[PDB]
Amino acid sequence: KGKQYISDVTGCTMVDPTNGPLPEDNEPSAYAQLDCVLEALDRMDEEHPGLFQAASQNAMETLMVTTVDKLTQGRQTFDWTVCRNQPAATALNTTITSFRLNDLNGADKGGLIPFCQDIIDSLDRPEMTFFSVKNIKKKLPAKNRKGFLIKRIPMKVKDKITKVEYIKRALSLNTMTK
Amino acid sequence: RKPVGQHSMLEAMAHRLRMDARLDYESGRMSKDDFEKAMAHLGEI
Amino acid sequence: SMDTFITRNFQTTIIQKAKNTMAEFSEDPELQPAMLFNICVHLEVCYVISDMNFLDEEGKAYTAQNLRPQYEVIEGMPRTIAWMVQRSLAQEHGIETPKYLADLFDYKTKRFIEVGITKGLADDYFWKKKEKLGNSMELMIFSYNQDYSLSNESSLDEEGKGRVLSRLTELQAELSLKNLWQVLIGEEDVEKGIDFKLGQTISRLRDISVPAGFSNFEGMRSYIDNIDPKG
Amino acid sequence: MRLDNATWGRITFGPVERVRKRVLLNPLTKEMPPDEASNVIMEILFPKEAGIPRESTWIHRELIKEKREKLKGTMITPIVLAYMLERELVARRRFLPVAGATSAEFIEMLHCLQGENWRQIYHPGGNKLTESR
Amino acid sequence: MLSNCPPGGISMTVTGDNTKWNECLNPRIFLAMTERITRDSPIWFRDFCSIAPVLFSNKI
RNA sequence: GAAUGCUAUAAUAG
RNA sequence: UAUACCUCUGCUUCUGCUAUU
RNA sequence: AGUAGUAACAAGAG
Repeated sequence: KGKQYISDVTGCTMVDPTNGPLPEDNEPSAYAQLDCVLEALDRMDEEHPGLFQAASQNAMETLMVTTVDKLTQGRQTFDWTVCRNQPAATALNTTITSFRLNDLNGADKGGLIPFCQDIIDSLDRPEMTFFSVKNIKKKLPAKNRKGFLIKRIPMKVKDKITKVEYIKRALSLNTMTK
Repeated sequence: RKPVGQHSMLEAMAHRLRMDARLDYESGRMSKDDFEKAMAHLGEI
Repeated sequence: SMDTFITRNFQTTIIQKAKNTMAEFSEDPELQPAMLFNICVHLEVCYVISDMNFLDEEGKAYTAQNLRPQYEVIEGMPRTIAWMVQRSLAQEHGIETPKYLADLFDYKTKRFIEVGITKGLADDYFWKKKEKLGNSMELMIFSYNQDYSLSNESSLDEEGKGRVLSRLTELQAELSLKNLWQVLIGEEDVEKGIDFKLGQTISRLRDISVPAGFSNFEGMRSYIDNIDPKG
Repeated sequence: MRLDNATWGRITFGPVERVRKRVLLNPLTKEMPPDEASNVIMEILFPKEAGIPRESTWIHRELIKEKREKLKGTMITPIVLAYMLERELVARRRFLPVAGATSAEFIEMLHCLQGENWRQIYHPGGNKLTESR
Repeated sequence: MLSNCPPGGISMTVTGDNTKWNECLNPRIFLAMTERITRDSPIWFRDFCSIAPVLFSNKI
């Protein structure tokens, strides 16, 4: 019953319930009114004086110190380069390696902030390039009858995706069952 | 403990081994024949 | 300007080593190039002392195929590499590590050397850096007005002492030639605010991530900050 | 050794009001912050890769010297030696239900000290601090 | 909260649970929450915090 | 007569 | 084609966040 | 068949 519109970024069918018509029944509603939230937050701020800025301070000071390796501790993360789940530590690596190809070396600086700058910047890239491995046959000498052996060697190949295709992947969520 | 540095991994490894060798020579752990190879191999980096 | 000046005088080795050293402390090489020159000079002065200084198998100094110098450069090398070298030497020879990072170290003397370039007086600047060290490193201070103030045990030879004074007032003339000497005279001071600017794409996404009855994000920001929704 | 050179009193049945308080799980040789401990551990095992000498180095000079001499004769992996020293320098301080016994050497035996409806007298071994007395 | 009850009155406890919690809570509200909380923070940090909710509001 | 605040691969909880 | 009555595999056939730390 | 239960296994692959 909220505001339905088309996203001019992705072309997706966006629905917005906020500041919507109040419910007429006890069925679940997402139609939360901003003013009522802001008032509730104000009341909280009054009864807990100067906590918001106190927390915002500590949070901000924490960010400055926070390194990138902080992202290498969270089970299975969605990897946009291969469009399947990978271990958190590898998901980061794959993103860092791919970011370098598009001239994004914020991760090298060590802190989380410059890496984060690269993430929101990467959305502005017209095409995003990333490595994806392909196998190659190669003759190798051996104590064989014919005197050789074929073995498959992997080699990184540069794949491209468009501005939108990358954005959607960035905004993507992989689904499972609990 | 987590090693810190925005410089190259190779750079770090080179210097440490260079130092180790220099000190190993002057101390008397490493020989001249070995120290020849040490600095020679490190030169190739 | 200072930006194009350093390209002519100094090599790209000295440039990038100083830029990295300056980057570690999180200060922009281009926005504060006066501080870059200081470190550049600090590095070039240091590298000239250990250019042709070597040691033989017997254990004596000579002027130079062969690889084992008399001095060990510490300034220019990244923090953790520089400290590793400083600790490694101290432990091997058997002396206490200085609390502050050194610039050079003599293999024959077996002591740490602290270098310092100063604008005004050389002798007075020796006593400024005698407060922190005391007797930790053998200081070797130099200034631009052709003045030297070394420690009592000065290993620096008179021939080598000249090369410092040459470059001290070779580039000093080059700074006055192009009328860029006046750039370093002024007091350059500014804090490096951590800015985080949003691009075009993400900004558009934020504008469409707005509750109903809002044109763009700017509208939402002001509304939340300004208006009071009591009752 | 603390369990071995101990003495057990009597078990007693009756109501025990347990209070949930933040207590030390394991007796430390010397207590330090994580960072101070980490640097002390570095000085023992990995002198070269220590970094900037902190004043903390001088404060625990005898501990480092002592430990470095004791662990000198060994063929155990340094990473194991690291975590062992960390275990007896870094404090393990966590919330537990206690009832009249906060001392670590008591806490380590908290399971045998009491329940909700019973209490067992237990005397640890070795030494006990005068401040805790 | 027990003892501070008015004498000669009734203190009651609603053993509660919220159904369709994740399904109903909207990112755009969480964006508002950050903007309110980061009132007196510098402009970069206000914008930093605002991204995570914004991304969720356009999630696929 | 107090403190010292953190970071697991299990399990539970939401 | 076929080798193959052979060879390889037994969470990988998408397993999240947070707290107890 | 059966296990099982809002969708699967009851072998998969070179």
